[PDB]
Amino acid sequence: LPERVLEILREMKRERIKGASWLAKKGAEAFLTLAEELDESLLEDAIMELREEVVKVNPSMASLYNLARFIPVTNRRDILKSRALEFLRRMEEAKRELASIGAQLIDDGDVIITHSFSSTVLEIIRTAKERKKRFKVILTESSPDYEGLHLARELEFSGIEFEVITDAQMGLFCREASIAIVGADMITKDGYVVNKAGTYLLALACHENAIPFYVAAETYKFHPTLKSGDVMLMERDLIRGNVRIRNVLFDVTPWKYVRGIITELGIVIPPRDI
Amino acid sequence: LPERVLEILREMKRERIKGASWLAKKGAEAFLTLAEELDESLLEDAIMELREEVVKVNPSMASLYNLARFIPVTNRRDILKSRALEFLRRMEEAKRELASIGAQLIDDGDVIITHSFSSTVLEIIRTAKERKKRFKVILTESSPDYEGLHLARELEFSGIEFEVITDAQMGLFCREASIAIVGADMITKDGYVVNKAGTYLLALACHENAIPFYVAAETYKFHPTLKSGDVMLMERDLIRGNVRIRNVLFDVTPWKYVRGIITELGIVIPPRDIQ
Repeated sequence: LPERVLEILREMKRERIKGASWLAKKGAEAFLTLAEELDESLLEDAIMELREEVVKVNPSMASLYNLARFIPVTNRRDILKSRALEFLRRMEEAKRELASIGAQLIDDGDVIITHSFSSTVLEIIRTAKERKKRFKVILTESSPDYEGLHLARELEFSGIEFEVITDAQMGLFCREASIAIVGADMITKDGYVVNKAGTYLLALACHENAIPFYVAAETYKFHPTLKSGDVMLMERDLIRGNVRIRNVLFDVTPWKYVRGIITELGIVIPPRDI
Repeated sequence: LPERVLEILREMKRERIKGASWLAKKGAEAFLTLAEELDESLLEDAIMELREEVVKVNPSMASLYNLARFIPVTNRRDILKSRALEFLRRMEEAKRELASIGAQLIDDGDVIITHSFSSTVLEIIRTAKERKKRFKVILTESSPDYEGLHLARELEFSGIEFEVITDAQMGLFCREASIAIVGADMITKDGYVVNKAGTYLLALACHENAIPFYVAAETYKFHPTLKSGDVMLMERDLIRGNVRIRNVLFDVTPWKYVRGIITELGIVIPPRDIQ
């Protein structure tokens, strides 16, 4: 693979805050750069190679798997770039339509509890505010990279009322919330939700306290064939205080704890609506 | 109150690694100190005031409340001193006996998961290892003060195999565990367990995955009158980045997620045996 393609892949593997959305976009740019740098004579093999590499960046993200599958093995640069750009446009459209459907679900007076950082969830919240709905957000700092603090700074910029808590405090706070909205890295074929580690715990707490738990996920985050049991939960080396700490970054939440999945096509009920 | 006493009160207040047990000792030290600074005639009121200040250190720890009721309101220096030293003797004896019973519970091949730091849970683990039981421990770093790393340092000192995880990973790992053992800052009158924030989540995940959840709590950690709904959960200020973070340090776990409470008198079953 060309140097510029490898740079983008390293930039992707290096990301700790931005979520699936940003990562998928970078994956697309990786294919664009490939078509712009290689000879149409080596393109087909290079594409298969890049397909494998993009998915390996984070096997817990269905968006990367769907992106790779969407890209054809072609010897034509223009077709390769066109498919990559088309996938991006589809992502953007899916996100804004989902945000609209999500903002509609939110009620005035709501106290929304969420976890980790999701570009889609942030847009749902910003759209709700734009529509003049009053509400408050409870979010977690999200260890170990604290992508949650990024969400906090975004909500602050938008003038939205929020409260930050530690991950361990989710049980104490689901109670004060009227609804839970989290994002997703993958929706399995059998309807389970793969998302940031700890999402499962929030789901359990919210169920015991009767707080509707919703998941926001564009259809490009749905894996067409992988079932919950075979999901690969990516792990990243973590050292703090000179001590090695296990760091499985993603978890799995059973559908029985999920009210519904907010998609660009409407709110779907797992697992029957698949 | 005397300066020496007021200084111990401060020392207890800014402690965040060592838990209940340690605070209980400092509380006793406060009363022992009071007995060396005041005259018999001012002793009774001073004890009344210290009783209150000691409990204020952390209303989430029943050990402080029980320590306060153990120390009599008397004008007898020798009595005050004697009672404080007896409380200390009882704590040590309680911890040792509870450890022996807890270790007995552990089995070869266990993968024990725990949360936060508890000197009692630590002694249970050490006693089990000393009796040649083979096992591994999964523990959380415990945000935001990371007292969990203190546990890791101690387990390393003892040659015990362990793995550290972040609090949010507790659900992914109850799965690997065969048993869970956590400490407690208080066992309410109705059988609920007050402990480091996050214990409740561990309890929920382990119940979902059929992993026996045990709580280690000496009898002096049982509060005689406070019910779960009236518990005060202490909070400290916290800031990371330029963001203020809510930091409620303790939570409440219903008894229905607890297999049993390991005491120095044996393993009790909440809430029925908690009377």
